[PDB]
Amino acid sequence: DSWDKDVYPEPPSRTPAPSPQTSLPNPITYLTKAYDLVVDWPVTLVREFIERQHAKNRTYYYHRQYRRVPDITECKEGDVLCIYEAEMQWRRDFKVDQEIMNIIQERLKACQQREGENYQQNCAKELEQFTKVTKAYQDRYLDLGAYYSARKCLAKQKQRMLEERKAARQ
Amino acid sequence: SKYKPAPLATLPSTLDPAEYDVSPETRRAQVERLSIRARLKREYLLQYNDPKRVSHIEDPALIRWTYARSANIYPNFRPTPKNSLLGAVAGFGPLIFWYYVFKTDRDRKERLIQEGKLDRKFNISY
Amino acid sequence: GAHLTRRYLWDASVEPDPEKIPSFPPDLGFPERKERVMVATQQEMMDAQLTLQQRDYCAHYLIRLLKCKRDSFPNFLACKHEQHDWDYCEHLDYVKRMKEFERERRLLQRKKRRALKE
Amino acid sequence: AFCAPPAYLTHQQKVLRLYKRALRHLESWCIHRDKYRYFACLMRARFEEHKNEKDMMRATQLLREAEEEFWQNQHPQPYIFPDSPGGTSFERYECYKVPEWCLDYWHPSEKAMYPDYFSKREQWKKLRMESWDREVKQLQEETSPDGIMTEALPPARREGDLPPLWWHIVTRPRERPT
Amino acid sequence: MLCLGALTTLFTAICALTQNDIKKIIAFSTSSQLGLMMVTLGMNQPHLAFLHICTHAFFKAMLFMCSGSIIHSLADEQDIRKMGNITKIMPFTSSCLVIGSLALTGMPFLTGFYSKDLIIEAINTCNTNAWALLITLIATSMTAMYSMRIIYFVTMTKPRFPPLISINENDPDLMNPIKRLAFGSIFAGFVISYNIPPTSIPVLTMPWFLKTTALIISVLGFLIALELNNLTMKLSMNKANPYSSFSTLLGFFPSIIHRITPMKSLNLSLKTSLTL
Amino acid sequence: GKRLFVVKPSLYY
Amino acid sequence: SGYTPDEKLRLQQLRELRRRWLKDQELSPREPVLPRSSLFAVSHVLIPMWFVHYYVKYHMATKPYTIVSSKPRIFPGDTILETGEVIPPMRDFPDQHH
Amino acid sequence: KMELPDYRQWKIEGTPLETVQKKLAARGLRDPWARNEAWRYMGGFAGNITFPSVILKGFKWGFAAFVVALGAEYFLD
Amino acid sequence: FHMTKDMLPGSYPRTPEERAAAAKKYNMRVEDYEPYPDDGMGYGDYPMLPNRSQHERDPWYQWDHSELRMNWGEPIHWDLDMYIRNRVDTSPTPVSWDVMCKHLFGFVAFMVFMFWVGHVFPSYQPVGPKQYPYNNLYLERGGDPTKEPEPVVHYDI
Amino acid sequence: SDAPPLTLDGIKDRVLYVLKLYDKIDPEKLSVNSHFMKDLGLDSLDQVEIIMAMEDEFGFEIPDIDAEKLMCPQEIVDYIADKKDVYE
Amino acid sequence: MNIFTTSILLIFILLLSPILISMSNLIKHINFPLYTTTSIKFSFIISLLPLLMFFHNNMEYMITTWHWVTMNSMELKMSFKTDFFSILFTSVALFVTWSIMQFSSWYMHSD
Amino acid sequence: HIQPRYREFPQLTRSQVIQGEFLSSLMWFWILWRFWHDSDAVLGHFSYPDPSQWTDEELGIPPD
Repeated sequence: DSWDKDVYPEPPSRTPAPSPQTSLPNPITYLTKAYDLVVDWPVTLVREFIERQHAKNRTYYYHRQYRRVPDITECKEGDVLCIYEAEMQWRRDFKVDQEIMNIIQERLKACQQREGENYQQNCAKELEQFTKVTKAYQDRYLDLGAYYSARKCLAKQKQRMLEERKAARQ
Repeated sequence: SKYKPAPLATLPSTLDPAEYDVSPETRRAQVERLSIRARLKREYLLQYNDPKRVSHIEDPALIRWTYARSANIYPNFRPTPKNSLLGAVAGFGPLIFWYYVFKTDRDRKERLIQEGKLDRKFNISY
Repeated sequence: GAHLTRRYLWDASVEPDPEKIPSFPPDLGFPERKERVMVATQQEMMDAQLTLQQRDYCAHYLIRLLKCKRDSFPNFLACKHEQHDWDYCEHLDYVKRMKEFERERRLLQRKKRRALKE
Repeated sequence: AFCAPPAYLTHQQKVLRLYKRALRHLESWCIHRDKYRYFACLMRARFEEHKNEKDMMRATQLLREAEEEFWQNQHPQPYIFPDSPGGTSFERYECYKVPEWCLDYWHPSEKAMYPDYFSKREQWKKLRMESWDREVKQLQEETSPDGIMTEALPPARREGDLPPLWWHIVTRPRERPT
Repeated sequence: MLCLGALTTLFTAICALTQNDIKKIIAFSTSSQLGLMMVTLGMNQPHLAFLHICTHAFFKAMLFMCSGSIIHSLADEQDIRKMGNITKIMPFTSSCLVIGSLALTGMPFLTGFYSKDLIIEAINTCNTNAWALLITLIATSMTAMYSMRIIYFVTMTKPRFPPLISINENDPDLMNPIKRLAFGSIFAGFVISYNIPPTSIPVLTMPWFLKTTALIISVLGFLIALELNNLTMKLSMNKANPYSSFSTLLGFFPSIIHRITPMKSLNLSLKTSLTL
Repeated sequence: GKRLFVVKPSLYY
Repeated sequence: SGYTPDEKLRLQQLRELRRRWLKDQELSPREPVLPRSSLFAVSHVLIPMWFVHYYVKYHMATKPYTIVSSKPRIFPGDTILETGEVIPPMRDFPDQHH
Repeated sequence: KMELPDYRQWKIEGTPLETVQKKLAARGLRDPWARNEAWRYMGGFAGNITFPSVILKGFKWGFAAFVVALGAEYFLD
Repeated sequence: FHMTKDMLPGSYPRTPEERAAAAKKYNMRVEDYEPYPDDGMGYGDYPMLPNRSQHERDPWYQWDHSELRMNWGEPIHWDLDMYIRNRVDTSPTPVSWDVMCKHLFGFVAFMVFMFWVGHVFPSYQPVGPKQYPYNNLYLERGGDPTKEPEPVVHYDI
Repeated sequence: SDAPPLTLDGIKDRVLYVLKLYDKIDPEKLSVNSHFMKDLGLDSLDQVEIIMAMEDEFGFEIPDIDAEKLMCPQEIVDYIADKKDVYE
Repeated sequence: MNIFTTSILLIFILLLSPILISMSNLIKHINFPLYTTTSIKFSFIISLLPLLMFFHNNMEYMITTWHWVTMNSMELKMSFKTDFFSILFTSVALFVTWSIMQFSSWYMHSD
Repeated sequence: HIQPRYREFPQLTRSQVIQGEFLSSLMWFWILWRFWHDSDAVLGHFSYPDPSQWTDEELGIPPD
């Protein structure tokens, strides 16, 4: 379980206790007990052996955080070095935002499947987060072309800010 | 209570009037066609079960059909006003029609987006 | 049904249009009218995971039937009484809907008599 | 399927073909056997009462109007035999009728799997190779100088040789090579 | 969806009425039942449609296996005009064929009872349409009629097959799967419908002529088709009618469409796109 | 008995 | 007009050749010259079940949303075996005729 | 090998083919292939089959099993 | 191969000796040979065969091209691709084409008209609408818990 | 399993069986080399009906030109043998 | 959520096994129709297990089992919605296919 | 195995007859048993009311 509930929330399961009002045996319970004893125990033993071997030959890998280079806004046009660094960090942030959108979509699908018949009521916050992140994504990356760039994103943001400022005049 | 044929579902040989009003000229023509068919059949059968044959049979009729369908059409094409009109309409009418279809649709979509009456509900990746 | 023949052949002014039922105030012929009770509450309907089509006024009988089925999952031929209770509640609800239909039809008849008198 | 059609069908042939087709469509209409026998006897009676005319134009007009009646009231879905054109299982085993010259392309291992059969096959190939020249000579000697030549073929005239062009129909695949 | 399903179930039942190949009869029957499922989807009852999916799967699998055994025993003879006395010469196959036909028509307390009759009750008690309802009931009657046609012309009358009998039975690979699917077609609808959790709640308050209408029209179709088959036993030639020709030529849809659409498309494709 | 030689293509290659 | 003796004799000779060829199609007796209860259930169910269960437990439950189930349909009057949250039953049920 | 029954056993009396022969002799006609079609109505296939005889197949034993099951149910409770 | 230009297709025959040479090339008779009428597109001396699909050939007769139902050396139709047995059929039908088209169109139009009639005269049951509690399931169908909806009341009857 | 193969003797016996059940001819006079018109006294309609009966007996269709070529039970038997590939 | 998932994936694996045996060059030494029929009937039993489980508790699983591609906030991934419809139709189709497979073993003889 | 018959009735084996009779008997037994137990093939079990016999007082209409 590398994943954490902070980024992939899951409500605690509330399963009811059995109430076997009938006298018949339960083939589901018998098959689950036999399935555990026959399949789950050897698989658990194999995985424990594998994990013991991994703990013997344990190694590590890291994350490689990048630091913020100067952006496209604060250096002169025609300077290909600053433009290159700003373009690379913008493409990096673009890919990160793609995966943020993927995380929100996974969260929404998990909410819908977990709630089932009550998805129209108790998935309100998941749908609200999905709508807000969709609106922000549409504000920053939507109309950019197949040659999307930091310069094009900046031009779109400046046009949107100009329209909002003009609307705020009246 | 009569069968009316067409280019599809044609007239039977049991219903055409030419089968019953026969002439000796038509009988002689039928005998000659049988003779042509028999000569071609004999040539094909000799070439077919010749034991020394090591290859297939070339079928000059099929070769003629392929050549007439492929490499003869432009040597035997003559420009007429009828085929000029046909070529112009068949090469331009669909293009102009789909031009106006896509142009009107995209102009309406662009106008709706600019006036804000069209909303992209969850269209993030286009 | 003879209601369809009477609507499409005799007249449609006195026979009701099923979309606009009721077209009369519910407190017209009744000096006092009781609120329809709802035994099952929203929380337990949500917990029982009833579909929104079946969260009607027989949801408590439906919940009891589903609880019976879950308890005696083997021997599925054992919740006949709960099934009959749920079906009888649905029959009573359908009878209430027929009563609403006939009430609206006779209210239209009374409106026709009033308009003839005036 | 085994006899090639002539240049034209005679009047007797056309009448017989119409008679057979009418009986088949009559059976397809009246499925039941006794009813079919009754109406087939009626049809035979009609053909017998128009049988003797001694007027070719009257006979041809009778045939023409009989074909008109047949096309007017034929069965839209007549009975077709299996292994007959238009019926089920017509060309069903054509995918299994292998044309027998692939045994030349068989590997020596596969030929070694069936030694006696391939010895007999080699004997057949030798017989064909020896007979081909006399087949061609007989076909050239057949008296067809010009004009009327039919699709029929002659038999082996002299003693010891084979009918011309025999191989493609003697060594044809079996009708069910399964 | 309701209109399309009603149209296709009526049209395919009409086509199945005057057909001779057993596979063709059961194919048009399958199309009629698929149209019935489309009608059920036209109402807001998808779960009844899925129940009829499972039920019809059992039915048509068993019917087609019975027909395949008939065909194999009669040496690839596929049309009903060359078979009879199947109830006497092939009792196992005939019995399973009758089981499948009754279950398809909707004989009560079989697998077809628990889907088709609930569908009929829903289509009678729904506020959807009138003509779709009417031709759905007519199509159910025609379903009974073509099942009767199969039963009569195959398992009844006198033998019409070629004389040399080569009917082989007592093959376990033939008898056992037909037995298993016969058990399915008898009991599986009951078992499934009593194990299914209650969704898409039904209405059960209806007059008697809306409750027993499916059984009534199935019995009526059986009686009408039996009377027509005895009329075929009668020794007289009828005059061919355009309704019968329309039914046996599949409404002329294959002939007309499959001759006019490929011809126009291929001729246009060549004579403009390539050579012009 | 009565086994017949079924003719098949060269599947060896 | 049946068979003229021409094609009659041809058919007879072709028939003799066809009978000989079909007779030669027969196989020789030496041709072709070639060069427990539950073991299938052990081999083809248990081992794939082991592999599949390993992949399910240690490569899907280790991932966040690979296996998601719906709610287990809690009813009024049972015990939840997670926190001790037994829920109260419904109200007095005024209609008890059927 | 296959053995052929005596063709002389194929008569047409007591048959729909006999009725057909009578109706054909009413108009002065004869049916020659009647004895060829006669085997389809002979002793193996002579019994007429009815729609109740097809549908009610096994109904006797099904009803007997139903009666036994009802008796067992009454004996149990 | 050995295919030369005097037996390949050529231009339109304008003289009787050209027509005789074309018929001899295509293995036809002189009176049977009939080229296309010079109606534009490049049909040369290629014959106009009688425009019938391969389904109408005699199926009992064995052909050199048995799938094509055509003998060796016979002139190929221009639209053989259309007229093979995998494609467009022109075989005679028991019912004429015009009455088949009229029956199909009349059936479809009648069904469409009756569907419209049944739409304008729907079939239903003498019942009122279905009643659902809690403001017609406002929160369960989706609504703001902050906003209070208009209370719809289902009175008893 | 199914479909027992048919031999020359079986074909001859079945053809003779159908012709003996024709009831138009053969008062213990039929042989295997008896011509339908030369020494059986039939005509073309009778020969067509005989071919129809043989087709219904053997379950397959004889094409019309070969059928009108057939005129004797011996060559009917030979035609069935050639079509069915008998004496393998 | 382990036995249910392994039963669904075991249905798929037991269906895929005769395909690999077909492309594994041991068909000529086994009775392939009988082996495939046994495979289908064992798949039917393994499919009967989640049928009983769904008849008990109605859990409606959303298995994934694989991730194929991630393309600009569109995660194209394998996923199985083990639903009422999926479970019941899987069981019915497996039973029918077992019957059809045995019937085909009888019917396509000498093919 | 079963011997072919030329024009007589085929020799039926006992096994197919017994199996067919058993299947038909089981079908009819199940039909009779279910019809005896739950007779919802006819009329349901709810006795469909007639609205014309409902009283004006219980339907709540005002008179004149």
